[PDB]
Amino acid sequence: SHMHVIKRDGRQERVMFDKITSRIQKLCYGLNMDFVDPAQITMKVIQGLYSGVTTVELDTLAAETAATLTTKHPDYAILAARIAVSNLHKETKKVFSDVMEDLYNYINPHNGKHSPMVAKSTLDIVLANKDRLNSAIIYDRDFSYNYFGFKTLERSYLLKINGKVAERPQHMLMRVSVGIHKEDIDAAIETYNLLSERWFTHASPTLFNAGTNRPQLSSCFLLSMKDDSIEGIYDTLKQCALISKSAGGIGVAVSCIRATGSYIAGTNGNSNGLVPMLRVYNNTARYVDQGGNKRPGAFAIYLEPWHLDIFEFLDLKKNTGKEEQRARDLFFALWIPDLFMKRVETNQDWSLMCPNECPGLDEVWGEEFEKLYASYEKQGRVRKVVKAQQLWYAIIESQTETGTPYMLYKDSCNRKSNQQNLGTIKCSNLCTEIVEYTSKDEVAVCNLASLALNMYVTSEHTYDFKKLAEVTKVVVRNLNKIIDINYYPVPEACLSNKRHRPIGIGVQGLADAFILMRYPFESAEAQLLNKQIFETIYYGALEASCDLAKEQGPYETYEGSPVSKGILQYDMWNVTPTDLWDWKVLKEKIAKYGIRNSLLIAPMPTASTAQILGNNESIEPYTSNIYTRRVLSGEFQIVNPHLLKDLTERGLWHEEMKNQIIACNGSIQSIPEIPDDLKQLYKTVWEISQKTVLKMAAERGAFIDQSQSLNIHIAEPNYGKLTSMHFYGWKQGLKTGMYYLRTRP
Amino acid sequence: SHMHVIKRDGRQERVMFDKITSRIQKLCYGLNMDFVDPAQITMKVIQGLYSGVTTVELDTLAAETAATLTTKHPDYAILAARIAVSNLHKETKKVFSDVMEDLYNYINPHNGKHSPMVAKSTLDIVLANKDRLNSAIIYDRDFSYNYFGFKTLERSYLLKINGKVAERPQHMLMRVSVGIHKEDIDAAIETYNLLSERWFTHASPTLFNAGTNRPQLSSCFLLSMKDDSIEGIYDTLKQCALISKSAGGIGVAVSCIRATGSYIAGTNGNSNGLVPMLRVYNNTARYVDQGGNKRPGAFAIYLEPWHLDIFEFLDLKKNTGKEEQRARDLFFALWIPDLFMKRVETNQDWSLMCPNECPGLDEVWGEEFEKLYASYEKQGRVRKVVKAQQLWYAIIESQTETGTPYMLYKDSCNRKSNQQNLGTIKCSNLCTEIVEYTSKDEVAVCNLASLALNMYVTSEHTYDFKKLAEVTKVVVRNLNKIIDINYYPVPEACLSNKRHRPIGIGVQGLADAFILMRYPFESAEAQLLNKQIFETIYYGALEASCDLAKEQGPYETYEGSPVSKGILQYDMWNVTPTDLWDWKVLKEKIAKYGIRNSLLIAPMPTASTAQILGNNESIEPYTSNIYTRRVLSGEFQIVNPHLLKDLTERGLWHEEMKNQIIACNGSIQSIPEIPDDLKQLYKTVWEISQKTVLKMAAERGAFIDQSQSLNIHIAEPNYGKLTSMHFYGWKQGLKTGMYYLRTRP
Ligand SMILES: Nc1ncnc2c1ncn2[C@H]1C[C@H](O)[C@@H](COP(=O)(O)OP(=O)(O)OP(=O)(O)O)O1
Ligand SMILES: Nc1ncnc2c1ncn2[C@H]1C[C@H](O)[C@@H](COP(=O)(O)OP(=O)(O)OP(=O)(O)O)O1
Ligand SMILES: Nc1ncnc2c1ncn2[C@H]1C[C@H](O)[C@@H](COP(=O)(O)OP(=O)(O)OP(=O)(O)O)O1
Ligand SMILES: Nc1ncnc2c1ncn2[C@H]1C[C@H](O)[C@@H](COP(=O)(O)OP(=O)(O)OP(=O)(O)O)O1
Ligand SMILES: Nc1ccn([C@@H]2O[C@H](COP(=O)(O)OP(=O)(O)O)[C@@H](O)[C@H]2O)c(=O)n1
Ligand SMILES: Nc1ccn([C@@H]2O[C@H](COP(=O)(O)OP(=O)(O)O)[C@@H](O)[C@H]2O)c(=O)n1
Ligand SMILES: [Mg+2]
Ligand SMILES: [Mg+2]
Ligand SMILES: [Mg+2]
Ligand SMILES: [Mg+2]
Repeated sequence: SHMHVIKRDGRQERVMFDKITSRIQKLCYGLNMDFVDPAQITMKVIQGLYSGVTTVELDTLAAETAATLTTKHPDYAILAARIAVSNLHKETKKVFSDVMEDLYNYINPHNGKHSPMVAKSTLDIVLANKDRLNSAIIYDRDFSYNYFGFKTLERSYLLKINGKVAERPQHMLMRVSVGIHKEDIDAAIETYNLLSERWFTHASPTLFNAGTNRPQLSSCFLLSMKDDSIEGIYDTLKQCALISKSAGGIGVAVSCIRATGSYIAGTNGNSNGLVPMLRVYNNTARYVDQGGNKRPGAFAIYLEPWHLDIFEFLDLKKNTGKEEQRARDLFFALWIPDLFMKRVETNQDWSLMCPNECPGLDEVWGEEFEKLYASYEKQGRVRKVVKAQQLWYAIIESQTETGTPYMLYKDSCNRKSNQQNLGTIKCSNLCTEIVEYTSKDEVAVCNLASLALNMYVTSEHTYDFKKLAEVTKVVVRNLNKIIDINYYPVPEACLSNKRHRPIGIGVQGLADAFILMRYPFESAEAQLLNKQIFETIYYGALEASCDLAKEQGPYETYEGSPVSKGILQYDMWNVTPTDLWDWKVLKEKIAKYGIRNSLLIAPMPTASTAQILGNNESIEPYTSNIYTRRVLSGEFQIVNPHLLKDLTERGLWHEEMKNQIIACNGSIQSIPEIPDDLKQLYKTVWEISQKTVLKMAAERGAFIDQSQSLNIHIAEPNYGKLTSMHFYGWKQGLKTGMYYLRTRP
Repeated sequence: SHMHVIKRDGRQERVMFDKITSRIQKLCYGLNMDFVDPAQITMKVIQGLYSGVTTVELDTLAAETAATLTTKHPDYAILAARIAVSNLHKETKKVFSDVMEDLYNYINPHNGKHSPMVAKSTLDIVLANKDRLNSAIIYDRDFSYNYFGFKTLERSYLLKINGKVAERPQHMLMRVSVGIHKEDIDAAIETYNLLSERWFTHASPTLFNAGTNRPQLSSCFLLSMKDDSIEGIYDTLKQCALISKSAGGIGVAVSCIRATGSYIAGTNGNSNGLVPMLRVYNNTARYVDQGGNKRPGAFAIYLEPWHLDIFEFLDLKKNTGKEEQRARDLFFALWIPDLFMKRVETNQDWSLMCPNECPGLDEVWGEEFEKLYASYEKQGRVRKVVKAQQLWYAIIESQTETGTPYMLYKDSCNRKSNQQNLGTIKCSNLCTEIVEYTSKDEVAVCNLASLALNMYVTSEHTYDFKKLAEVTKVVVRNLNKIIDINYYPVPEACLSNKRHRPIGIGVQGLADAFILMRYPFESAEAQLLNKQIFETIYYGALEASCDLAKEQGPYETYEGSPVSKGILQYDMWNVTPTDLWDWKVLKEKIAKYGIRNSLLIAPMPTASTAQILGNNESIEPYTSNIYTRRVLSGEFQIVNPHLLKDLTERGLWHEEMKNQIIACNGSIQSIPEIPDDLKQLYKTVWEISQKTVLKMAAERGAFIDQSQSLNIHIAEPNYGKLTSMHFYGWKQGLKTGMYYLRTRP
């Protein structure tokens, strides 16, 4: 008949338009009514309406229209967040316990199987404790997310039932706290309130599988080859298949595979090298997706540069060429020793050999690698001799073209790690921050936890240090409770992760801490500031693991580590820390009790986590002050809201200032309406000299017991800033030369 | 200095040209000197000579030039064979024993490893018995190969040392007879003389690895999936990797993998189907090569047509489209039941379902499959309904475009096999002749042995039957000795191949037996003839396995088979055999002693084996009377030498008759110089109606206890001859509808 809409109860009515403005103005309380205008939003919604429309599409399109209108006044972000979050909170259930009973009592709607979303012990903990725990949840905190962080949180992370999302966000975060803190409830309420107050957040597989039926909370996996045979290659392929099933990240050390042309004693033939093998890993990276297709399964391939197939390895992730000689859905990385640095330095030659001819090489680092490599370089057992600057030119061609390979430094990582007593660290994970020991028997597993920073900044614009160590103590107790609950997908993972027991802590949003502390990025108080911050994080981490080892005893391989010898991570950098803390009593209690976890700190990139909480990616500056937004039918420009927060107060903001920053791509310094302080507080990273950031990485990574991601931003391809940049990173002592060479077009 | 050639001792001399004609005329004894001309060969050799040439290149180019001059007179084939074979027999050693000591005493020339070419027990058998066995070898038989068969035999099959071939052909065939007949010598000399007199030959992995260090003599491997999980898929991928390492042929039953969109209870997602999985098997088929790169590892993928992904499965081996939706280095095949035949027959509908929804389907054949498929077709549990002639049109589009898929008939194979007591035969091998039971526990392995035919034709033009059964007895004793010596690459292979113990016998060159018996291909004595031949082969095979079971007892699962119930293979076809033999006493001795091997006869294609011995491919007619030859710088036309043998006697051959058959592509029937008998004795297969060949396949395959290859030759794409051809093959009862749709351009 007429234009009827399908009202959410399931019924239909006539189109009465004042229900829209009746609802929006109800959801506009507490905003600037001088620019909050329900009529424009209603008008663009009615531009899209038709007959027979479910009303949840009208609320979705209402929040979408408010998100597109956010450019006119910044309160429409708060409005659009209230529209989407109110749309969800009207939909699903109020009580957490009946949601959990609905998830456990799930039935596959065409197979009849009692196929739960949560394990029965999780439901046991909930139903035994629902009275305190339903009282602990606070739904006032769900209106605190950004809109785009809420849509990113909704599209993939909330547990769905037949396509309809059936979890509020506090149901997910309380589900995580039950999923980790099993027996105890006080830790679940301190962990819940410290969690939902957005102080720290766990990693994404923890948000996937906390308390579910297959609890695989880990996110870091480091695998090396079992053998240089078909059985080793395909058994390693099997382990990468299972681990990439249970939503992990896999970095593979592929150093020990014989090269093209070496003799095969079994079938009297010659090998074809690494290129079809890594092509098999290419199709495996396409087939298995992490979890329920939530993100594609990605593999890192690490190769040391002395291997003979290095040129076809570097020409492998490209765009042109034959298709059968490209494997472009992987991530390639070079695990470079100091000798290739020295031979590129003085234009000498370089010996590409085959690890069947020269066996047992990648397990040897430093001066011993110099002696063994020189002794094989003497005997003439090598196969090819290439001038080192030619291969360096090939590396800069590959990084210039695609950004791959990554570059890590072998002797720097093997020298400055707490797992020296085990052997030689072969590889690292996909995002190049977990530097741990791998073997044929031990497959390295590490857990993650990302602390935010800008929630700690007080109103005095003086940073809070004493809170940060305290939350770090709660985090270390969380991860150390994670390691003993996790279900490892392969049997080699449990022995490594329970013998050595590592954790991982990484912060996100350093640029917001600098803006809210009101310092320039290349100032003196910034370089003092991050140094003091990671002294606080590192100190509180060591105090927390000390207080755990006082209660459960240290890990199984402690005596032999340099921490048992008193050398902490900063002395391996030979940098005495500041007088901000008391390190003597810390080293006394460590010398009397040990520590519980081997490796502690690890700055991860946190793309998706910082996408949720609105912070910037972990430590880098803003890419531009204008950042785009992916909206259906609108992909548009939103300025940095801290910059806009200062501009509305300083008066220089007007109705075309956005258009004034369109034609400069974030560069606010070219405009004549300038207080000449925003040019220091809001430096575009393209307008930031990279070597100051590298010095800041030398200080901060000098207070980190693992590596850290390092997105290199360079506007134009030039070999001097690249070559001097990598050599400068090697001279400062960094464990990671690069993670991406990013060139803006 | 001057033009010096490097004489084979390693020295150098001046170019003296009468050494060439001094040698060729020495190697021309016994030929037609009216057309044997050393001066033309010498002239074209000296066209290629230069300074500093090793003289073995001069003999190689001499045999090559004689091979190109063979068109002028057929004795230059005998000449070129004598040149190449004399070139090899001047080179390597005369004594077999010192060759074997050289192979076992091999050392890798840059690793020092005593890496043998033969096992130490083989050398023990040789050195304990070298006195009789060096006397048994006859080097007069090496001048009996064709030239192109000798070059094909030399480039890949003779065991090389550092690129230089160090085996005479009788060294290889005697190496095979030592490699099979281990303790006994009389069987090695009867097997050697019956072998090197070119009566029968083993399969190609037997020629690869007889008596070597990794004895993997088998050539047929049938694998099904362990599980519909990641562990089953990648464990099956591991087994296909090891088996394709040790030079086997792998056919995989991929029926039991869930389709696109089905729910995954582990990670709450949906599967992507079969297309990326078979893309992973595509790169695995590219990476692992069979043996020492001797032929590329190929996989067969069998799918039953009721699976939901059947359309993307059929559009998968093509040329155009996106690259990520194609897997073209595989071989695809449909395992069709009778219901798709009946629904295509009467234009009805067809139910594409998912084997997670409808479990346990491919293990059910015939009327029970009709009942179970109708019961799932009733409940509405199916997912798609497609008109059957549409999918049949897609099949004819795929076979028309590339020739894949193959077509096998499920109920026909499950009904007419001796392994009915085990369960349901899921799949078959790559070349579609081995129809055996596969399981999660039993991986099917079958050995092969190809008998030639035209060596049996006596001078009376009456075929020898009593010899053929006798050589068949020697063959069955050979293969039954092969099964107990073989080293299976996976542990599931040994249990199947020792419980059920199958063998495989296939003949090659039926067209030569018809020409040497002087009958037309579509005559009456041809259809009588092959029927009598396979009654002889089948009878002698059953008598041989009976006489083995009289001595060792039948296999472990005999009682339950229809042979124990007295029904042989011909009664499953309901065709009483001829009165050529005595079947009553055979069935009495089988009824009193059983048989040793379950399945016996299997016509394989034998591309490479018939390429060696000069026979035609197994049972098909000649593709054309003119067949080309691959020669370096000359790829030219040589007529069928039996046709030429009749033409030089009947006088109609002249110096331009080749040019008269150029413009007709083998069709000798269009020329006016015709005795009108060669038009019957030498029918081009494009000039042969296919349904007579299908009737001949109904008779011959009615006397075969497994399937047989069937190369379908049709000159133009037409749907009536295709559709009526497959339906005609289903009406005759054949186990294999097609193996290739070949269209000449
Ligand atoms: N009769 C209507 N015609 C057109 N749009 C409507 C109508 N009623 C509501 N809408 C719009 C207003 C909102 O933008 C959106 C959702 O309305 P909403 O009131 O929340 O559904 P609902 O009526 O079931 O919720 P509730 O019953 O709790 O009020 O649909
Ligand atoms: N058929 C093959 N095709 C391509 N590569 C192969 C093949 N077989 C082996 N390889 C590669 C895989 C490994 O990188 C390497 C050695 O495999 P492996 O099984 O250890 O050889 P092997 O043990 O039979 O001889 P070796 O003793 O020299 O290692 O050669
Ligand atoms: N001096 C020569 N100059 C050019 N070609 C030669 C010369 N001698 C021989 N040839 C050709 C003739 C043959 O086609 C080919 C091989 O000759 P061949 O006699 O078999 O080498 P060889 O002399 O070492 O063998 P052998 O010592 O047993 O006689 O080279
Ligand atoms: N991450 C993935 N990406 C793509 N396909 C997958 C993935 N995980 C599983 N599959 C496919 C492979 C199999 O065809 C199918 C079932 O695998 P399987 O391990 O049995 O699932 P599961 O056991 O965890 O859940 P279920 O009990 O329903 O099988 O799903
Ligand atoms: N595309 C990606 C990126 C990271 N990761 C894994 O997640 C870890 C940290 O990356 P991250 O914190 O940015 O991942 P998110 O938590 O943001 O999803 C890495 O060590 C990888 O193991 C992944 O599996 N897939
Ligand atoms: N390209 C091929 C052809 C056949 N084969 C295997 O060899 C068996 C018989 O084929 P064939 O007799 O033509 O092989 P050859 O002996 O001629 O080399 C088949 O069952 C396959 O298992 C193979 O592995 N690769
Ligand atoms: Mg309403
Ligand atoms: Mg080996
Ligand atoms: Mg000579
Ligand atoms: Mg499963």
